[PDB]
Parts: sequence; structure tokens; C-alpha cells
Amino acid sequence: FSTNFRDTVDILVGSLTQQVSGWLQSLEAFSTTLLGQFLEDMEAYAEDLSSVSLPKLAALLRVFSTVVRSIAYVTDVLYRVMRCVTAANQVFFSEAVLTAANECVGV
Repeated sequence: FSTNFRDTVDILVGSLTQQVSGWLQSLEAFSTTLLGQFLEDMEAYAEDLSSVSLPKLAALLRVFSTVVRSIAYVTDVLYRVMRCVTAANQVFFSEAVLTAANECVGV
């Protein structure tokens, strides 16, 4: 089960997102260290941005929100990091990434 979620995440990171999201949520430590990969990916993309990386960022934000919703001191750190990485990309001004970031921050 530890490696089974990797295939689902990779497939969903590509209208069918609702089915995979529901399956992953109903399927269920490792998440603590797993979120670091996504955090580092967003930070690297934001640093390299300063324009086709927007779909990837939106997909990563959606999968991150789905995995966190499928389920106490690092919450503020992660929230601040997400807010900073989202506010950094203030040139492209894409609505999809903003909507995904808003949903992630809300949850």
C-alpha cells in the first residue's frame, strides 16, 4: 500500500480527476515525509519561473489538497510556505493556480 499510492498520484498528476480523488480518499507517518516532495517541487518551480509550468502547479496543488483531505506545529510553517510560493508567481496571473491555491489554503 505504501507504493500503491504512487501510481495513483502519478496518474492523477497528469474530468476524470474526481474518480481518482474519491478512490484515493476512500482508500485510507509516510504522508509527513511525502508532502516534502511536493513542497520542494513547488518551491523549485517558483524559483525557476523568475510559462508552461502552470498546469503542473495546478495539478500538484489539486493532488496535495486531495491527499490532505483524505485524512500540530508545522501547520503554520507549511501554510506560510504555500502562501509565499503562491504570491511569488505574480507575473503569469493564472486563474487555475490561484483557485487551486485558494482551495488548498482554505482546507
